[PDB]
Formats: sequence, C-alpha cells, structure tokens
Amino acid sequence: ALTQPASVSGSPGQSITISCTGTSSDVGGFNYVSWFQQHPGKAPKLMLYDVTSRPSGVSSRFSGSKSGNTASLTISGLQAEDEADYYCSSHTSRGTWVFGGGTKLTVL
Amino acid sequence: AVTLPSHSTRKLQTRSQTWLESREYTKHLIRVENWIFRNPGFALAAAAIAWLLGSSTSQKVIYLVMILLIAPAYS
Amino acid sequence: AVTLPSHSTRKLQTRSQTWLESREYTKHLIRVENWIFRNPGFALAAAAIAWLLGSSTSQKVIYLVMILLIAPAYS
Amino acid sequence: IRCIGVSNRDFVEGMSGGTWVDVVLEHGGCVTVMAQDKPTVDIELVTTTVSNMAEVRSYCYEASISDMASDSRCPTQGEAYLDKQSDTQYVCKRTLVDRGWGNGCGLFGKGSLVTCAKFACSKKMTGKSIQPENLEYRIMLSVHGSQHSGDENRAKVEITPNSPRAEATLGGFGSLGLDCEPRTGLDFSDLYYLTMNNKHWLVHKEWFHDIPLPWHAGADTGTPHWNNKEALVEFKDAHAKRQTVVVLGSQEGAVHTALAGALEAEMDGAKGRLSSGHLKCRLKMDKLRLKGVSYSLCTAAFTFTKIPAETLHGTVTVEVQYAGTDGPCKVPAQMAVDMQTLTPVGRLITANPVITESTENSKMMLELDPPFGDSYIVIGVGEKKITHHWHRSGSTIGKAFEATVRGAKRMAVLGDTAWDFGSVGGALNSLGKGIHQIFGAAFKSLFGGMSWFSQILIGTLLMWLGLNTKNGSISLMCLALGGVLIFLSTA
Amino acid sequence: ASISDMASDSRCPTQGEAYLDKQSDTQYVCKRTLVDRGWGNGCGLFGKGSLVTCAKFACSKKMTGKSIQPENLEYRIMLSVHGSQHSGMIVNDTGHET
Amino acid sequence: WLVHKEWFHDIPLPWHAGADTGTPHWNNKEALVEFKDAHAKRQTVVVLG
Amino acid sequence: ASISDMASDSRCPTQGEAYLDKQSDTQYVCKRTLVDRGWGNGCGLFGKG
Amino acid sequence: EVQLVESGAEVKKPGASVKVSCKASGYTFTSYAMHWVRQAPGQRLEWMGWINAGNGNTKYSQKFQDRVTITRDTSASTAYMELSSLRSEDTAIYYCARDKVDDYGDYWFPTLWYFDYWGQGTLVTVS
Repeated sequence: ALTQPASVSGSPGQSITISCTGTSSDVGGFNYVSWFQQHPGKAPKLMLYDVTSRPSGVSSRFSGSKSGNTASLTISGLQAEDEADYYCSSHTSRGTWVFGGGTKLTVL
Repeated sequence: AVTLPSHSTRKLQTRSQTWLESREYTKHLIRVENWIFRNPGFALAAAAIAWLLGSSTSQKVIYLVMILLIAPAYS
Repeated sequence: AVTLPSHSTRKLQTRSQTWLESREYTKHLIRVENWIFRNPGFALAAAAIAWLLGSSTSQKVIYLVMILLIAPAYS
Repeated sequence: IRCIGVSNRDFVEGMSGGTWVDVVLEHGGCVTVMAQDKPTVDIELVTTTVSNMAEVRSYCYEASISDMASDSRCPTQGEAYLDKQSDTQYVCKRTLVDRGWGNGCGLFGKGSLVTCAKFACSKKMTGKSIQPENLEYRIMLSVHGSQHSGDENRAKVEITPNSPRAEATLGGFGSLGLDCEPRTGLDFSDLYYLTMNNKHWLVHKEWFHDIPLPWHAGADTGTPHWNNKEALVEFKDAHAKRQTVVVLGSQEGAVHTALAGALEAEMDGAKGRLSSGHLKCRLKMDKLRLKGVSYSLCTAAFTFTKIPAETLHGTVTVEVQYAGTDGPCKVPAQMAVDMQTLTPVGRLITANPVITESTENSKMMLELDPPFGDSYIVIGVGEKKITHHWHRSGSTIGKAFEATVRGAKRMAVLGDTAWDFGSVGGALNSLGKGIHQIFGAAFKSLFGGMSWFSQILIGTLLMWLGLNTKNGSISLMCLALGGVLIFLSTA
Repeated sequence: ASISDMASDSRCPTQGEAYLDKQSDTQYVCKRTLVDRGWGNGCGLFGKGSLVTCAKFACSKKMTGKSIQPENLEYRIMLSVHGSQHSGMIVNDTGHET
Repeated sequence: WLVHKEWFHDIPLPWHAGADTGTPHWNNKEALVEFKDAHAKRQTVVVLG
Repeated sequence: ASISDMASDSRCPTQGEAYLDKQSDTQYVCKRTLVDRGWGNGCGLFGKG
Repeated sequence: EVQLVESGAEVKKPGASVKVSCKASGYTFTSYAMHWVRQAPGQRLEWMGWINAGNGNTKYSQKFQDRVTITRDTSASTAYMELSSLRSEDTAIYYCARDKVDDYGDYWFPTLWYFDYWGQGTLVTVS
C-alpha cells in the first residue's frame, strides 16, 4: 500500500535516504508516519514516530522528512549495525494501518 | 420517530368502538394535570401574563386557561 | 401507556448534547405545520373566533396564534 | 499539553491570593492555569463513574398475555365469577353484554361478562438510585514546559466524596493541591440511572416516577408481582356480546422519544460512566515550583521541526529542535517586531521554556500568546536566532466580545456556580453570586418547566408585553424575556 | 430497525471533507460532522476537521398498508322471518338455504 | 386496522414503496438512527427502540 | 455529464408507486412523475399512474 | 519492563483454525490496545486488527473482516487472536504490538507512537 524501494546500499561513513510514497489519506494528510527497523530474527523496533520525532534510546543519526505524499528516512554517518529491513507505516484516514513494501539496507 | 400524528384527528365514526376509545379524554386531562402538578409556579407566571393581556375579566380568564393548556403540550 | 410524560421538561443542562437534541424544534414545528396543512378550514374558524374575542388588534392576533397552537395538540 | 487543540479550553490567568484559585471543571472543556511564578498547568475532568447503585422500581415496557377466559350470567343472576379473579397475576375486566332467549338464558336484561388473562412481562426497564457515595471523578493534569509534541509531567487524581481533596505530585515541579466539592457537582439524589436493554441514561426522579407502565419497586428475582397491570392491556368490546384482550406492543420507542433531554451514559461492568457533568475544585498552588530557573541559557542553534501552528483561541504552538549539547538550559524565546530593537511584545503562555535532555538533537514544544498585529517568533540568542513570521487576526474589541459571549454561555450552563470560575474572592463576587442564587431560584420556580418551544413562545410574548405594557414593569418583563431567550439561543 | 458494522473517516482541518466508500451504498446511514483535530491527534493544524460515520441499516420488523378501491367489497346481509320459528332458531346459523 | 389516508402518509418512519423485490431499499432512514456526537472527538450511532 | 441505459417503471392508477430496482444504486439519476393511464394501456382504472 | 510474549510456533493443516495468545507484562493491561500484525516470509507486514483491552471493542481489517476474532482476558493479561479457514497464504509470523488508549477509555485516535513494543513472533505453518 506504500511504495518503498526494493533495496538500498551505501558505503560506511556516508548518508543515505529511503523514501516512502503514499496517498492523500495516509501519508499525504497525516503526520502518522513511522519507521521501523528489523534485524533478521528480532521483532521490528520503532525507529521514528511522528515523522521527524524519534524515541529516547535511538541514535540521532536517523532523521525524518515529509513532502506532499512522500516521507523519507535519512541515515547520516552509516555505521556497521545498520543492515536490516526498514518499513514505513501510516495510520490511514479511515482508521486502519498500512505498511510499506520493505527496504533491505546493505552497508557493504 | 418523534412526531407520529395521532389518528383521533381522522376518527372513523361508526356504531362499533374504535381502537383506543376509553383512553382519549383521560389521556389529555392526565397530561395537563400531571404537568401542572409538577410545575406549580407557572400558574403564577401564567396568571400574571394573562392579567397583563386583555381588557375585560373574561378575556384575561380565557388567556390564563389557554396559556395553562398550551404550556404542558409545548404545542 | 398513552401519556408518557416528556423529559424535555426536566432537561439536564450540561456542556454535552442531551439524548435527542437535534429533533426538538423540528419536532414541534412539524407537528403544528402538518396538522394545519391537513385541516385548512380551521384557520378560518380560528380567525373568526379570535376576531370575536379581544378588543384590540394585537389581542386578537394573539388569540388567533394561541388557538392555532392549542388545536393541533388538542392540549 | 492536553489542552492545546481542545477548542473549549479556558484560561484562568491570575492569582490574587498568591495561593488557591477556584476553578469549575466540566466534561466538555479544560482549564489552563497560569500564575505569576508558577508553571502553566492543564487540568481536565475525564470520567465520572457510578458504582453499586441500588435498584428502584423496575418498569415493564413489553408485556404478554397468556391464557384468556371469560364468564357470563343471564340478566337476573349474581355477577360473573372467575376463580382467577383473586389471582394477582391476572388482569380481569368486567362489563355488560346483551343476553336473552337466544343464548339459552330466558330474560332480556344486560348480563355481566368477566374476562381474565394472565400477565407476563419482558424487558423490565430498571431505574437505580445514585447516592453521594459510590461516585468518583477522575481528573487529568499536565504541565507545560519541556514536553515533546507527543511521567513526572502528568498526573491522575481520583476524587470521591470519601476523599474530596488530593495532591498531585509532579516531580520537580512540586505538588498541586485540589480541594474539591464532589457532593454538589451535578445535584445527584435527583437523578436516577436508567437501563432498558444495554443502553443507559441519567434521568430525573420526577420523570421516572410519573411514567405510566406496569411497575414494581425493589430488586427483581424470580417472577415479580407487577403493579397497575394495565396501560399494557386493552379490553376491547366486540358486537355487544364478546370481550377481547390485547397487549400494546413493546412501548420502547415511545420511551426513547419520551427520554428527550436525558443524558446518555455507558456502563462497563457494574460501573457506569457518565459523559457529561461538572465539578468545582480549588487549586492550592503554593507547593508548585519552577523546574527551569537557575539554568543558563542555551547557546546553540534551533530549528523549526514542523511550523508554528495556530490554535483556535489565537495561541501559537511552536515545536523546536536543539542541536547543541548544553544540558538542561533555558530556551530564549520571544515574540517581537522590529528586529533592530528586539522589544518583547505579547505574552508567552509557556514556562521559562527549558530543554531537559542532554543529547545532540532534542525537541521542545512551547506555546505563545502573540499580539494582534503581525509579529516574528524569535528563538535563539544572536546570529543564530531562527525567526518565523506570524499573523493574528482579531482585535481587542472582538476578544472582549467573545469573552463576554463565553461568560454568558458558562452562566447559562452553570447557574450560580458560574461565579466560581475565577473565584479568587472579594465582596463583589460574593454579592453577585448571592443575588444570582436568589434570581435563579425564583426563575427556576416560575419558569423552568419548559423546553425551547415553550420558552421561545413565552419569551416573545413577554417581549411584546413588556414593549407595550406602559408601566414600570416594562423593564421586568423585558429582563425576564432576555433571560429566557438567551437561555434558548445558547443551545 | 437494526444496525451493523459502523465505520468512520476523518480529515485534517484544511483538507476536503471525509468520504467513506460506504457512502455510495444505499444500505448505509451516514452522518458528517466536525471534530476537534490537530497536532496531538496526529494531523498538524488546529481547526475543526471533518468526520463521517456510516452504519449498515437492516429492518427486522415491517409494517404494511394496502389500498382499498370501493369495488370488490362484499356485504353479507342475513334475513329472517317471523311466524313459525320457535325460540331455539334465534342465533342458529346452519343450512338456511333449506 | 382500517386507517385513513393522510395518516398513513404523514408517518415519520423508514418506508419502502410498494414492490418488494430483493434487498429492500428504505427511503428515509434518519427517523430510526440517532448520531450522537460525543465530546469533540467522536461520533456514535444508535437505533431507536 | 454523460447518460446511459435509461429504464422506467409504471403502476396502475390505484397501486403503490413505481419502483425501479436501480433506485438502490447510487450511480443512477431517477425521477418520479404521474402519467395518464388506463383501460387502453392495460390498467383497468382511469386515474394517474 | 514492558514484555509481550506469545505462544510457541504451531503447524496446522489447511481448513483448521489457529489461536495465538499474547501475554503482556510490565504495564497496566487494561489501559492499552493490542494490535496483531502478520508478516509473510520475506514480504511486507500486514496489519490485521486491534482490540481495546479496556472495554473490549475490536476493529479488523477488510482483508480479514470475516476470518479473524480477537478477544482478551484481563485477569490473565492475555490477548488471543483466532484465525479460521486457514489457507496456504496464511503461512506467516504473527506479532502483537501495544498502543496507548486515550484517557477517556476510548480508542478513536491512536497515539503518535503506535507500535512502541512488539512481541517476539509466532510461526504458523499451513501445510
């Protein structure tokens, strides 16, 4: 329901961006945009909520942005422990949740 | 819903009794008497408003009665 | 039964809406308008009865309105 | 926080005792209290639950008749006798019937006919009594300041007539005392809790005792003994020689339309929560401190995370992000025009805003009360101060008019207790409250049995009457009118 | 009446109006009102947003009227004669044709 | 019952009209459903009894 | 706008009202009127259907 | 602290019905709503529905409107999800996530941080 890139790769030490395109009912109209990181085996971990805002015990490298119908997660200073699955989720206008296709980030 | 017009307006007149014939007069009298018994001060308010309207005594009494009937129904 | 006293007499006043709030005004206006529309000749009857009552013009118009309200409810 | 987007929040700016301020809490809206040297606190009444109510007078709104029987006697014999007459479960009716020479009884008088039918209920809509005990209000508090846009900053206070006063401990800000009047909140002991079928209302005592249906007082068990035994049973008469018995159907939508003006309620478990009411607490703000003072100013750069949004009442909410790491430090924020001479215009209804965390990027939310002109939100110290352009629409005259309108609506809703909203307490306030009590008692005695049709009619009538009555009562009738018709058009 | 699966749709203060896909269905009752929104709720602006709620309507009890033309009404008139009949045959309805 | 015209047409209840074929279609529908707006935040739907 | 397969329904002068099964569809514009009918068209009565 | 623990993995033949629990610990269970999210093997996550543990209201997705029933047990602090009429597509991992319920006891609007804590997962194998 949310258009996400299949995979994204970047060398350690540089920034990278993962986009998430939705409609005017889930991502376009609401600040209900969240980004979850999931290492293989573990359950997803809330990396960002409220678009830009992020939880307490999360490194300040993760940033959030939104323009029109597209949200974007930005990782500056790509570290080692960043190879995981990144999912964008949004609470639609009708009161339901939609998730993204998924992005496999490779730090190389 | 809420309005549901009463059929006694178009009462079918025949030898035989209608649907609820034993309840009409007591129905309206009970509504009026109950409302007036619950709210007595409006008797004073209606007496005052009737006194301020109408020249003769009969017109004032008729105004009082029509107010005391039009208030319980909020017609 | 048939009487069933209304609770709008004792309307509980609060910030929030009451049980059936949107329907009160339309309720009473619809009842009166429907009865008058089904029975037009009573407009003439009430006009005559109000004219024969009350000295001044305003008293007669008030009698007209109060009769035209007390009839649809048969109050 | 918890008050920003509420659209029915009121500001209780001011404290002339250096101490307690009276405040009337309502279910609809919330109250932001801002004192001289104390942090802004947002207070809201959230839920009032009633529990273990006693049962009084269940009514039967769907009856059913089981087995009919009848008896006739020829015209000069005693009376028709059914053995089921002395049974108090049977509705019996006696009438006269045409008899003679054809019905095997030789005489031509009227005979007596008795018909009896067994009564059995269904549904049994039930009312219950709300005593001052077993009633509990829940009050939620939040504190402005370091809170992020989305605990030691929030508290929950339970207030029951067993414990009318409480203290909410806000770590670092101290503790806020609430001395409250639970018993005189909504004047229960006139209200019953009514249920029909998984739907519950708050209903008046008199309405519930004036409703014509079969009833029985006390708690139910087994097969009850129904009282009145009619208004659900109709003994119709046939062609002068029979009697038929029918029941009126289900009486439930009739009650639903009869319950116009009664409050809804929702019950979970034995406890039933009301969704409308009011309470009156006095706020002892003498142990409220300021967490922030004695912090050095932040010397870094701020960014605007979203925007400076505008609430319905004109205040601006700004969410900022801090890039430096200075630890807990004051946020230099102001509303200014003429960037050359940064003269603080307006008022900041926020604390001496502070950032709590000490990390790279932190977030803050502060709200401001800007002046009516165009202005700039100035955040930061120098050469790094971000600024935002902001325009406010109203004028002070419009603000005063809206304040009078809000006060009038609060009076229409809250009678005399309306005088206790900024009740810091003088002699003009108490005199106004006393004369308002007197006039309200007189008005409720005279009028107050009327519901926006009766009131609009009698108001227009008193309007005309006072217009043309030609005496000193003109003013009296015009004032009574205005009271009535404002009570109406408040809606 | 009987009601069924409710649903709702809400929008930010400065958007269009809420629209449920079940408003284009003539079996649902829908109502549109204004709701407090903003920032906390999750949409950034503070005005009144728009909310639509719809519920499926079903009737479990029905009531019917029927028109009566003044034709095809049959009246049954019963006739009796004095004279030879004894008291027994006052309320006897039997093979009167004989 | 035997009922008068104009009492059976001035009734505020959801009405079909004549031919009942399949899934009925009730024309009014706002005389039996009440939309109570809770406090600022929501909406609830109930039916009358 | 563009319009598409029109249809219609009709009732004898003393019957209910015409009802097309496509009035329960929110994609059709429908209008109801009265038509002279009777005894030639196949309704034995002469009012307006 | 906050800990959501689900029952172990399960294998079921098609046509059967699975019932997976989610025991909550470390917070007040009555003041939170539990969502159930299904993840296919190496695919997107799928939201199935939620239940308000306070009063008991539930909301399911259109895709599972008539195949899933979510219930709760407050005294035991558990949330059960039952899926009937299993298909080969239903072979996936089921997670449970908490979300704070509004202070009025209703769950109309979710809080900005919806799925702050998750469950470890439970593999349902449809053979």
